[PDB]
Amino acid sequence: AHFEYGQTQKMNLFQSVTSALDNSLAKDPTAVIFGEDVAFGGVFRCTVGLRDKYGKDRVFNTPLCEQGIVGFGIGIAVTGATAIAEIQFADYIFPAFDQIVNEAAKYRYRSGDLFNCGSLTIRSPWGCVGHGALYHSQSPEAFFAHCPGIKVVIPRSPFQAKGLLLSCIEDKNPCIFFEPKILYRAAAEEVPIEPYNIPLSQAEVIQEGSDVTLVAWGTQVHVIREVASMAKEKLGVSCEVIDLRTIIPWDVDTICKSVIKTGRLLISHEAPLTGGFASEISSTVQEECFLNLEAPISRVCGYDTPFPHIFEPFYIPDKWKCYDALRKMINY
Amino acid sequence: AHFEYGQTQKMNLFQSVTSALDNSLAKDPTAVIFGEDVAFGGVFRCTVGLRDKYGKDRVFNTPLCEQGIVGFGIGIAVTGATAIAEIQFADYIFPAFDQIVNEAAKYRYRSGDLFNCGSLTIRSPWGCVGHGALYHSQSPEAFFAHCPGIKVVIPRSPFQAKGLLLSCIEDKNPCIFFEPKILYRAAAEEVPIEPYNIPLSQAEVIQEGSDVTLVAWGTQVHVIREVASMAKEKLGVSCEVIDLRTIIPWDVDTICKSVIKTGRLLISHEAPLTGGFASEISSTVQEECFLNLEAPISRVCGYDTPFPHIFEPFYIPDKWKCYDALRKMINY
Amino acid sequence: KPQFPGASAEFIDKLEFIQPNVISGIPIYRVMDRQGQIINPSEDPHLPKEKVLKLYKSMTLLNTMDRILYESQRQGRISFYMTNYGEEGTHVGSAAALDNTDLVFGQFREAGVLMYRDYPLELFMAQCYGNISDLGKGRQMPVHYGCKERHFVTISSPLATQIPQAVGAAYAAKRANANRVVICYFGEGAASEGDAHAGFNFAATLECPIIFFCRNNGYAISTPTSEQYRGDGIAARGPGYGIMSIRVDGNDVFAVYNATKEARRRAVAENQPFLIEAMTYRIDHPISRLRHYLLSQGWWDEEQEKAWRKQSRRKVMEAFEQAERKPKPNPNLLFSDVYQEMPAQLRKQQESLARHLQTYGEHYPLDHFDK
Amino acid sequence: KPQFPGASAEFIDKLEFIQPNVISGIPIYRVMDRQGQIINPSEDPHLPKEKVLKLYKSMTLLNTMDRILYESQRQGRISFYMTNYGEEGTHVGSAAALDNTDLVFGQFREAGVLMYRDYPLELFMAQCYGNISDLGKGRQMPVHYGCKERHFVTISSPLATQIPQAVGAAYAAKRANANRVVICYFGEGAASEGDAHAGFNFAATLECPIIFFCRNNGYAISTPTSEQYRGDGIAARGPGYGIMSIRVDGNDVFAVYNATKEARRRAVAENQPFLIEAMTYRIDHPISRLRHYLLSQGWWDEEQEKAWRKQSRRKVMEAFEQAERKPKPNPNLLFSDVYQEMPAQLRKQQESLARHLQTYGEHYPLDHFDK
Ligand SMILES: Cc1ncc(Cn2c(C)c(CCOP(=O)(O)OP(=O)(O)O)sc2=O)c(N)n1
Ligand SMILES: Cc1ncc(Cn2c(C)c(CCOP(=O)(O)OP(=O)(O)O)sc2=O)c(N)n1
Ligand SMILES: [K+]
Ligand SMILES: [K+]
Ligand SMILES: [K+]
Ligand SMILES: [K+]
Ligand SMILES: [Mn+2]
Ligand SMILES: [Mn+2]
Repeated sequence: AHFEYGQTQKMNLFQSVTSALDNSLAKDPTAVIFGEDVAFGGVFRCTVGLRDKYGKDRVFNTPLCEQGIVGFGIGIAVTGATAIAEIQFADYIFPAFDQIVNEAAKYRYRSGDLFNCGSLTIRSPWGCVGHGALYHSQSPEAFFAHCPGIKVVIPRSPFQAKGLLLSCIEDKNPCIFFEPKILYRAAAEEVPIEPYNIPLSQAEVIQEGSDVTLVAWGTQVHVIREVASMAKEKLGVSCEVIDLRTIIPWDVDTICKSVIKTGRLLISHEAPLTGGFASEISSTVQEECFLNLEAPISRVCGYDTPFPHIFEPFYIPDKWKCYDALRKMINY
Repeated sequence: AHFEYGQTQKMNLFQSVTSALDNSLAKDPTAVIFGEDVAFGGVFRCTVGLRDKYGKDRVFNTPLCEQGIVGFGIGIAVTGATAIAEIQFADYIFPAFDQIVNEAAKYRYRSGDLFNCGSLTIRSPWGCVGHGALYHSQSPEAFFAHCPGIKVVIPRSPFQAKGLLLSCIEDKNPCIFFEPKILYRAAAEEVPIEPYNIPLSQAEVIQEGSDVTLVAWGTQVHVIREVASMAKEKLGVSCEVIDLRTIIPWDVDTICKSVIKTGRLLISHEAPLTGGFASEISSTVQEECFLNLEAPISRVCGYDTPFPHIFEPFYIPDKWKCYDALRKMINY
Repeated sequence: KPQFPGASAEFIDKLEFIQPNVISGIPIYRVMDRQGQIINPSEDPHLPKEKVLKLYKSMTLLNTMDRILYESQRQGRISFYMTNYGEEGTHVGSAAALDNTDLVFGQFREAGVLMYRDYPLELFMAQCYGNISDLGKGRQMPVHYGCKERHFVTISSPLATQIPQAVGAAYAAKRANANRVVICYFGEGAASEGDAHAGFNFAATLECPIIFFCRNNGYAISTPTSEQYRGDGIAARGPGYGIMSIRVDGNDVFAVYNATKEARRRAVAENQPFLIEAMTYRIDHPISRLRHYLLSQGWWDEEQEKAWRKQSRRKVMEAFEQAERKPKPNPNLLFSDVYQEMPAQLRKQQESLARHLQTYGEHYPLDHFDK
Repeated sequence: KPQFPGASAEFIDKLEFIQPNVISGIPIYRVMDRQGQIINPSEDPHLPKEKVLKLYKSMTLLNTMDRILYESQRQGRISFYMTNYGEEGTHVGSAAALDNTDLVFGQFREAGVLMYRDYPLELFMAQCYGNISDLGKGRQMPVHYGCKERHFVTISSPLATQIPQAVGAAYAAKRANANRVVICYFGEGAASEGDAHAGFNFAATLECPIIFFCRNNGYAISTPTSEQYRGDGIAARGPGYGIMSIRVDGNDVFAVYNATKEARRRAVAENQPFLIEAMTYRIDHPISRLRHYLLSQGWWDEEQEKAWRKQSRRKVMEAFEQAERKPKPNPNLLFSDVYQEMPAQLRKQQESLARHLQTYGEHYPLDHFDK
């Protein structure tokens, strides 16, 4: 491997997603869940038990057609009902790109708020998994970040996944929620059994620090947490570790406040460097924090290739790649 | 309105595209052109006369189905034949996004170079047109910039369009060529009648200057040319004006060389700010040119909204928006 | 004897390919001939006089509006326009068979549904001019109409996208009970899009109360149907998805009404989709044919025709003149409704435009924009 | 009498919806029964003994390979695997009816086409292990096979994408003359994708020499066909696009061969597409049925069966062992072939990895990678 709310239970990240979906269908009689293979529980177990508990009209399989899954979900949402669509791997969200970018994101604007699909959420497994190669590993968030009118949210853990997914489901805008698949059955943590929300468009500073700011999302948050530890032990460097959580609209203020304090920024993500979301954060921080920058903002990202099978260990922006970049930046 | 090679003839930009396509089908017996409504000459006249000259098997209409147009063109190209597909507006390229991103871009890599679709070019009208609103105005290049394995090329004039389109057609990689539609029948210029090429992944410095670098592509190049003139007359500021031409792979070296000289950079594009390609240029120049930067790199872009009908005059990054940003940067 | 889950069929011991029947396709249902005469009395819907005069007046008012707005577009007074010629009967006839609250999705040939639903001429005009009265806030191209009150979902330019969406709205209607249908209109060119195959299959497998209404006029822009498909039009595709299907004469308002009435009745009772393909001409016209019927019954004459032609021109010209002299909406409206709530970074862009206009406003057409 | 460009049909004066016939669907063509007996002598292809033994040996060698690689996957020796159980006859039978140079597109159930085309066991293994012998350079998930020599286009994971691509390759073949077909395989689940509607319609309107070969085994992952479609399987969709169509018993190698032979002959002569839907089981098996036929003719017996089972296991195990002990390719190969030519900025990333490994290489599994 490269990496206050009432009663809780240990849950891994697949279980936390089920818990959020269960809490949703319990409290919102309009809500339905659909997509390929969700009825028997899904290919990553995220919908286990829900059709037996809520009914076949509420948790059901569609034909194998992703542009149809999203257009159908938009249609449900136009009527005001909560529509929770699944796309089986984020790599297969592209057939639905026109329905997401040209239709869902623009629905409310283009109608003058006469119609909307705010009650749509699209959830999909995301990110590398050790051996997924080109079409089981992708992290498409930067493709969606350039589309005003959708929100894109990615959690780092089971507690975070359930509170951010419930926020997506209840938010009155169409949301894509990317579930890091390599964490589905990784370590459990305590997760409240009843519903709770974590705000969208809010980053989280998970460790305070004074020398450098590190920003990541998804599984890569754990990588940068470990880089922080390596930096403290080997270099005596204090790192502020931030999980961005929402890709758009993103929390510009929390990131800029951190960088005004530290004077340094390193952004990391599994997605390719060119056009990746680190470019937006970098260019923005450079505009707002220019006079504070002690060194150039560093992006440690996947290379600009498709995501390889046998070469995955050499492709990912692992802790050594991030640490080496950090070391050079500290020495700039 | 907001804005050496043998014998030449005056051509506007639609005529230059026809000339390139004619030169292609004359010299390459494998080449075909297809898409919606191309047989009668196309909705912007770019294929007039070509079916009568080259034959119905070579210039022909497809059904109304963009994911089919691109998949069909990939298939032609797998056999080695030149396939020149049209997508009628760039706004309607999204149904083909999966075929472009998951298939065309990855074709060669994923097969070990056993198969490829290098002989595919997808051409499509692009950019604002005064009244196109949400679906006749889009500039999708940043969505494609995050996809390794395709090239994305945008000309600023008729001379540039013909030499860059012939380069796309002959390049051994799948290319998207975005034709700025508001220039189709704007001013003519002299264009060589016989074929010639302009290199891909090469920017052009069209006016030298010493105080600030301005970078744009498409029609926006003319806007920044006018900003340069305004800056010289009103501020005594010398601007270096650069047309990027190829969005990916982009000419990092020419842009960085300019900014090492000037110490200032302003990037402009019609596409929305967030996730737009100016973020990639900005973050890269900031990494390579950090010690030379006199002021923060400025991005003057469309707002983060869908592209409006009646508000277009207030939405576009026009010469006054670019000039005002430039003025603040010069005074930073 | 075969035991395959994927299909129910017998064995056959001889190789025989199945041939499409395209020369003798699905026949075209017609109620009245070109002279406005009822052909088969058992099929006459016997609609009452006031309803049939409403069908005729909605079609002709739509036609009057098209003439004026098409000229307005030729002059650059509005930027774009799509007419309804040849489609007045498919739209008024089908709209008349719906309940007022049945939800409609469509594209660019559906303004007659709004006109039957008494959409004000002021609001059609407001959208085309993008003026302050437009509830779409001037954001879309002309003829991208929508009305929440009249259950007509806002038009978008990308073709066929509304097809799977209509199916989702019909699934949600089924769950809500309350006995509503969704109708979804599209042309034969749009039916070639992937999203039509998505909508058609989902409606059948998920058992949705939806009418798919395809208008086939033989052309999509410059493309004749010989280059669009090779089967027997669109109706012949319905049965392959398990969808009950019919083809009708789109120049016959009563054939369209009857097929839509019966499709609505069965879709809502049975929770199954119906496909109607109405054949039309790209422009023996629906208005002329209904006028002949009216005459027969003694329900119209040349004097009434003259007075209505005059009155309709007056009503459209009044709306036209008012629409041209209204201001456009406040430029601040380009920033709202991107999300339900304006993100702070989007508010910052709005503030940036406001500062910009304070300094450079002389260079912007500020004078016909509100506040 | 109707004069509409979009369809050729008569009028009808009574409202009648067209009902899909799904209970009595398109019949299933069969040549031999479950006992391997020829049912209708006029349909017997009378393939010669050496060819029929090749069909049997290709299926069974494929089955032997599946058993071993499926176990390898259960142990984590390879990361992923898809078997061919139930699909050995659809693939070997159809491959046998093709010319060696006809181009094949497919998905995850087509390894039997490669096996009939004498693809070396070493190369199937090399791709699954991503070792130095893999011509795909170890870049894709296991079972994403491809072979330019044997005209088998590299597999990609996204379903149905290969369908419109196969149609483009067939259009290009038509233009090139030289009398080649393209075949395109996909499952019944993949046929629900928008790209299948695209491929099916383009092949008909552009008159392409292509065979669409749909395998229908009643399931796509967990989804039974009752949730996948409601028409009469996939074969019944062909005629709606103007495509000649047939349904065959996928457990009958001779029915599959006959239908593919005849589709190939007519597609290449007529430049028109053919659709074959072969019904199979998600796993009366194709191998058992052909073994009974062999016995009847006196072309096989229990001793030959024993010796071949032994020999095939030996050949697969030899290839397996060799594949596991080969190194993986040089990590530099993750950067080539993204474009034909490596862009300088991509070379910079390659140089960055090389510097990285010089300093931190102890942390990378460098020891089973080439150079
Ligand atoms: C996805 C997409 N592609 C292309 C277009 C361009 N387009 C096209 C190609 C039209 C022809 C539609 O033909 P139809 O048969 O669906 O309808 P009509 O005959 O009534 O125009 S209308 C139009 O705007 C579009 N709007 N959307
Ligand atoms: C675009 C897309 N969506 C979903 C998947 C996931 N998937 C799915 C949903 C499969 C079932 C395919 O069913 P089929 O009927 O086409 O074929 P088989 O029955 O032979 O598996 S195989 C598979 O990888 C995919 N590969 N591509
Ligand atoms: K939502
Ligand atoms: K090319
Ligand atoms: K639409
Ligand atoms: K595929
Ligand atoms: Mn049409
Ligand atoms: Mn299947």
